[PDB]
Amino acid sequence: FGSICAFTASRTFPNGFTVTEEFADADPIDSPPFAAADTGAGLNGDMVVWNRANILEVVVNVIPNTEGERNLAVLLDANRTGKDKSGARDVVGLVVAMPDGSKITCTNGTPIDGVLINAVASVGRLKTKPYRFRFEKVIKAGTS
Amino acid sequence: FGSICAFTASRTFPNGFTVTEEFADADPIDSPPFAAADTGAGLNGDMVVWNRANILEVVVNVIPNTEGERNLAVLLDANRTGKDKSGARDVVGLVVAMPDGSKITCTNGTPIDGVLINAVASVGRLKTKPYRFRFEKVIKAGTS
Amino acid sequence: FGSICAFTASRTFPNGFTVTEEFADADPIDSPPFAAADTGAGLNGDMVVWNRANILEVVVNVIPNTEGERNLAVLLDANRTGKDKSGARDVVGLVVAMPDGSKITCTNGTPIDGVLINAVASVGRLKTKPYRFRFEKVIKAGTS
Amino acid sequence: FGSICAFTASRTFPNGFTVTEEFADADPIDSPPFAAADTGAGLNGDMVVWNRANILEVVVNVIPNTEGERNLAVLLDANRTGKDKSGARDVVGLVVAMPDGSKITCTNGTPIDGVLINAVASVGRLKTKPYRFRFEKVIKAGTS
Amino acid sequence: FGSICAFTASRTFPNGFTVTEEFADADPIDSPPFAAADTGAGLNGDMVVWNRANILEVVVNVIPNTEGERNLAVLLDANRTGKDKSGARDVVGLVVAMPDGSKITCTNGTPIDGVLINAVASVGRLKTKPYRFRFEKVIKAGTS
Amino acid sequence: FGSICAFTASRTFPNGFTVTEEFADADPIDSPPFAAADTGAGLNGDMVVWNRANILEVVVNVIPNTEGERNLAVLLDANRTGKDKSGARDVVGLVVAMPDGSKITCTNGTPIDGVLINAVASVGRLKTKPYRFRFEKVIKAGTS
Amino acid sequence: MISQSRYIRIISGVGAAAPVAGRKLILRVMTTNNVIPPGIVIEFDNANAVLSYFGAQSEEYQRAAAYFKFISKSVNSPSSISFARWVNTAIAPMVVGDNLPKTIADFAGFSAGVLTIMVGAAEQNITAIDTSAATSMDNVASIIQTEIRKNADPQLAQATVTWNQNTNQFTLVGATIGTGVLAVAKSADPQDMSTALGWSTSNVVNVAGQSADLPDAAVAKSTNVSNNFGSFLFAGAPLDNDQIKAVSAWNAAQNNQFIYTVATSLANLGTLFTLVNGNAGTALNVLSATAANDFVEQCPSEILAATNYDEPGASQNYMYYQFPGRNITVSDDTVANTVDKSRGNYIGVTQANGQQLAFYQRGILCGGPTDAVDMNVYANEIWLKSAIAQALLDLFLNVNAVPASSTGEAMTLAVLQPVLDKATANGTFTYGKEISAVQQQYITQVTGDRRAWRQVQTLGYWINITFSSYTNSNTGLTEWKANYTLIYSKGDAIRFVEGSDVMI
Repeated sequence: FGSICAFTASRTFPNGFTVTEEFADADPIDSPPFAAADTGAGLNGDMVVWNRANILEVVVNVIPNTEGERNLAVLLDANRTGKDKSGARDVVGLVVAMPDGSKITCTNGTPIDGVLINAVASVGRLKTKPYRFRFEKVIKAGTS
Repeated sequence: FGSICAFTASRTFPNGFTVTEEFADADPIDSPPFAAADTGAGLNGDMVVWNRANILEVVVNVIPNTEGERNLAVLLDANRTGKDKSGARDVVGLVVAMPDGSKITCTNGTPIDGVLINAVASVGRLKTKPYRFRFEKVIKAGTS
Repeated sequence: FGSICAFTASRTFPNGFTVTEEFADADPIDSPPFAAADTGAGLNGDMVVWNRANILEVVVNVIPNTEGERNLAVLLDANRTGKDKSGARDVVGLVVAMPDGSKITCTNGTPIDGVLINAVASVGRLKTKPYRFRFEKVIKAGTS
Repeated sequence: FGSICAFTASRTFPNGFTVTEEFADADPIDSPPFAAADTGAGLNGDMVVWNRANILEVVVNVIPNTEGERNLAVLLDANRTGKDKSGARDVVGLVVAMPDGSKITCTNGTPIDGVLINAVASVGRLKTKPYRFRFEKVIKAGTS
Repeated sequence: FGSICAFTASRTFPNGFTVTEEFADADPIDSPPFAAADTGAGLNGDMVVWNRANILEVVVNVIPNTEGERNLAVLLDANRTGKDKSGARDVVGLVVAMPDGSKITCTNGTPIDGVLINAVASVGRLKTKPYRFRFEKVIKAGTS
Repeated sequence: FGSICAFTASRTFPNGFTVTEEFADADPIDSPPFAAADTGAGLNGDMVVWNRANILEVVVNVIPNTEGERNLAVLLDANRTGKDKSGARDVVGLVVAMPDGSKITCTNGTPIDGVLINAVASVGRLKTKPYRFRFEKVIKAGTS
Repeated sequence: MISQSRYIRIISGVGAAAPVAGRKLILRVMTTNNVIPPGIVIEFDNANAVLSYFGAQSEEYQRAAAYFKFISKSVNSPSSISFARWVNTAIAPMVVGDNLPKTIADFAGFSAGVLTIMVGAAEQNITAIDTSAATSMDNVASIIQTEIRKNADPQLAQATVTWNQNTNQFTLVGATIGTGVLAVAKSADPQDMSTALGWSTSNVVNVAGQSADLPDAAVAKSTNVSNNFGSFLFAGAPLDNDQIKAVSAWNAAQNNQFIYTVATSLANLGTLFTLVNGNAGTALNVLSATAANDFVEQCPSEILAATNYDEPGASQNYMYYQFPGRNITVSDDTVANTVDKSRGNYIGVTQANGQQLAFYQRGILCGGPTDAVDMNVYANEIWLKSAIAQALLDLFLNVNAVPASSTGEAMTLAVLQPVLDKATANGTFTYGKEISAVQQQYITQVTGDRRAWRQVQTLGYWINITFSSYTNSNTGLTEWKANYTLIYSKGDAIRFVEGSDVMI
C-alpha cells in the first residue's frame, strides 16, 4: 500500500523523480519469470545441465494524467528514435521502497516500451500506460 | 467527452474536415504499444542494448452514417488502388483536442485500413468502421 | 430491415434473381476489413509507404429452404468443378438496395465458397448457408 | 426429425443397411464448407481467378450400441489396415432421405475416420462415434 | 458401472493384475479418433484414395492411492529409462470387460506415458494419474 | 495437509533447510507428465517401439515473505549468471514427506526458474513464487 | 603345477548342441522285446544310445537309424524317440531294476555267510553262496541260480538267472507263469547280495504274473505311464485286421491327440478301408511285397517329429517328401487311382525332363466329414490343444482363486491371448478366407452372436468364454465350471498346376 519508486537518469533526470500513482486494475511492478538453466538427457539416462543467460525485466502501470506519468513520457520521448530529434543515450536506475523496509535497487537499465499518445476506451475513460523496463544488476538490501 | 479530431489532406481536403461521432461500443482513438529498444545478454552476464525504429499508429471508430464517416470513406477511396481509377498521393495530418487543453498533432501520414461497404450484424444493425492510420512525427503541445 | 439483393449472372441467370431471406443469427452481408497500404521505417527514422493491392469480399447467409438459396445453390453447382460436369465460366454482378436509398453495385465477380448439402445441428434444425463472394469494382450511387 | 440414411458397399454390404439413430448432442450429418475458387490481384488492380478442386465430405454421429453403429464398425474394420488382416477395397454409397422429399445421393466414396473401441466419459456414459466419410459425386433429386 | 480391466505383462506380471478404481472427474478408458484413409483430388475432378497406417491408443485414469495404481506405477518404473537401472522389455496385454458382455482384447502393446510422483492440487487434494498406452491388435468378442 | 519438503545443497546449504508454507491458490509440488516411449507403424501394419529419454521435473509455490521462500531465493541467487558475481556450482537434493509415510527422495538436481523481485497484483497483494526444479534419480521408500 | 583346466577348460571334437529349445512331438514304438520291462517307458536322445541298449542286430536299432537320419525341407531332425513294451504272451513274475554299471567283477570277498532275504507270498531265505572264484559274471549268475534251485518253493524250484552284456541288469524269472508276485528286501547282514547285486537298491522294477493282453489295452497302459508322444506305431509282425480296427477305435476315442500309422499290402488295403472307415487319426501306408520292410509307416512320424512349433513357418504340407532309403511302391496311373480311393499313402515314381523323382504321394487321413482329413491340420490341432491346456493349468496353479464372475472370464481370456498370437505366428491360423452361406449359418448357429463370421473372415479366429454351474458324479456337491468356444479357418494349399502354351 505504501509503495514508492524513485527513478534516476544519467542525463535527463540527474537528481531523479518519484512516482506514487500505480493505477487501479492493471498490475503495477510486474516481473516475468526468470530462466536460469537448461538441461538435456542423453541415451542411457545421462543428464547434462548448463546455465542460461538472462536479465531482469520490470513493467509499471500508471495513471494517464499524473506527474510521474509525465516524467516517464518525457524520458521515453528523450530516448526515442525519430525522424529529426536528438537521442540522449542515458542509463536509468530504479529503487523500490516497500512497506516494512525491503529496498530493492536496479543499477543499469534503459526504457523499452511505451505508448506515445493517450487512448480512450469504449466506456469513455483514458487508458493506462505500460512503460516497460529492463535492468542488468539487482541488489537487495531488505534483510530486515 | 468533449473530444474532437480535425483531419487535413494535402490534395483531397486542403482545408480539412472535422469528426465528432466516435461510436458507442468500439474503441475510438486507439493506439498499440510502441517498441523503442531491444536487448541481448552475452555469456558471462554482459548486456548490450540497441534502439529499434517504429512509428506512431492510430485507429478511430465512427458511426456508420455520419458526415465524418463519409469524408473518411471519400479519402480512403481517393487513395485506394483499383482497376481503372486515379490514385491521388496525399499526406494526411491529424490534430486531436482533448478536454482541458492537451492538443496532440501528427504531421505526415497515410491511411492503411478500411471497410469498403456497410455490413449488417446479426442483431440487425449496421456495423462500425475501423479506419486505421499511421503517422511519422508527433508533437505534444498540451503542457497545460 | 428493408434490404434486398439482386444477383445477375452472364450465362446462368442473364435476367437475374432476387434474394430477401437474410436469416436470423448469422451475419448477412458481411465484409472483412480492407488493407490499402503498408509502411516501413528505416534507420534514423525515415518512413516509406507503398500501396497494397486487394479486392472487395462479401458473404451473405440465407435460410436453408428458400428460392434465393436454391438459386444460389444452382449458381454454385453450375460454376463448380467435378468428375464429369460442364463448367460455365460466367461473371456475376450484385446490387444491394438499403433502406433510405444508398444503392451499392459490384460489377465483376465469381462465387468462391458454399456448402454442398444440407446439414442438421444438434438441436434438430437445418444449418445455415455461407455463400461467399468476391468482386472487382464497386461504385456507390447513394449520396442521398 | 424423420431422417434416415441408407449405406451400401460394393463387397461388404452389397444390399445395404439403414441407420436411424442419429444421437443427441453431437451434430449428425455434418458437412464442412466447400471451397470452389481462388483469386489474386496484380499490380495496377488487375484481378485473376482460377478454380480449385475439392470433394464432398460428410460425418454422421450415432448411438454407441445400435445396429447401424455396429454395421458401421464392421465396415470400418473391414476396410482398415492392420498387422495380419485382409483389406477389402470397396466403394460406399450414401442416400439421405429428408422429411418432405429432398433425396440426396452420393456415389463413390470410402470410410476415413472412426473410433476403434468404446470409451466412457467422466459422467459415466458411453461416448459417441464420429464415422467420417468423403464422396466424389453428389446428385440432388429433391426439387419437390 | 461394472467395468474392470485386467492387465498382463510378459515379464513383470506374468499372471496379471486387475484394476477397478477408475477415478472421479477424469475420463477413464479414453481413446482418440482413428484415421484410416486419405484422399486427393486432381485437376478435372478425379479423386484418388489411399490407406493410412495407425494403431490403437488408450489411456486410463486411476485413484492416486490404490492397488491398481501401484501396480501400474511398478510397470512404468520397470520399463522406464534411467541413469543406472535395468530395463525389462515386456509386452503388455489388456482385456476390458463391460456390463452386458462385450469383452475387448488388445494383444501387443507397451506403456507410453505416466507421472513419476504424486502432485497436490490447489484445493489440497492429490492429483490423478494419466497412464497412457498403445496397442497393435484388437479383437472384439462381445458383439452379442 | 501435513506435508513438508527438506532441501539440501552441496555448497550453499550443506545441512539443508525445510519449507512448510506451500501457499494457497497456486499448485504446490506440481509435476508434468513423463513421456517414456514412442511408436511408429510401417506399411502393412507392422509396429515398432523405442524408448525415449526424459527426467523428472518438479515445481513448488511458496508464500512471498517466509523463511523457506528466502532460503529458496538465496539458493537461486548463488547459481545465477550475472555481470560480476561468483557462480557456485552445487547439486541439490529434495526429500518430500507426505502424511501416512510415503517418503520420496530425489538425488541429483539443479534450480532452473524463479522470479528475481517481488511483484504486486492488481488487487494489491504480493504475488507468488514459482521456483521450478529438475532432478535425475527418484527412489520411493513409501511402501507402507 | 595346477592342471590349468581348473581355470580354463576347452573341449574339442564333440560340439554338442543345446538339448531342448522348443516343443516337438516324438514317435512311440510298441515292441515285444524281452529286454524292456513291461511297466516302464524309455526315451533315447541319440541313435548310439539305442545301439548300445538293444544291440546292432535288433530291429529297434534299424528303426532308430532310419528315424534319426532324416532332414526336412527346413534343416531339422527329430532328436528324440521312445519305446514301450507289449506283452504278447503270458509272462512269469520277474525282478529287474539294475542299471548301475556294477559288473566290474567286484563280487569276490562276499562269499562268506550270504543270507539273502526274499519277500514273496511266504518269505524264505538262502544259505551262504560262494562266489570267491568269480571266473566270470555268467559263472556268478550260475552259482546264484543253483542256490536259488536249492529251495523247494514252487517259484524258486525252477527259477532262472540270466545276464545281459550290453546293459547291466541282473534278471530272475519265476518258475510259475501266469500269476505270482516276487520281491526282495535289504537285510542288515554285511555279507548280503542286496547291495552286492542290484536288487532292493534305489529303483527296482517289480512285475507280477500277467496274462497276454490285447494291443488296444496294451497301448492304454503305456499312455497312462506317459503321454509325451505323437504318431505311435506297432513294431514286429503285422497285426490282424480286428486288432488294427480295435486300436483305431481306441485312438478315435481320444479326441485329436495321437496319430496311428499302420503298414498294409495292396491286397489288404481295400479290405482295411471298409473296417477303418471313419475313425479319424489312422494313416494307411502301402507296403512293398517284393523288397525289404523299409519302415514306410515311419514316413509321417518323421515329418511330424521334425517340426518345431515355436519357430515361425512351422506348418507345412506332407505331399512332397523324398526318402532316399525308401523304395518305390506304385508306378502306374490306374494303380494310383485305385489306391487313392482307399485313402492310402505311398511312394510313387515319376520322370520329368529325364529325371526320376520319388516322393510321398499323399497325406490323407481316414475319417468322417467332420474330422480333419489332412495331416497338417491334425498336427496343428494337436499342438493347439496341448498349448491351451498347459496355459490353463498354469493359470490355475499360479493364482489364489478364479472367481465365478466377469473377472474370471477376463483372467482366462488374458491367459489365452499369447497362445493365440503364437498360433497366428506359426501358420496354424490363416486370414482372409472367403466364407460361404452354409459356413456363415453354421457359425451363427454355434455362437449366438451374429457378425462373428465377419471377424473370422477378416482376422481369422473368434473366441468367447462363459461360466456356469454343475454337479459332479463322485459327490453331490455343486461346483462351478467355465466354457469357451474357438472358431478358426483352415488354410488352402496348391497341389496341382495346369497351363497352356500358345504360339502367336
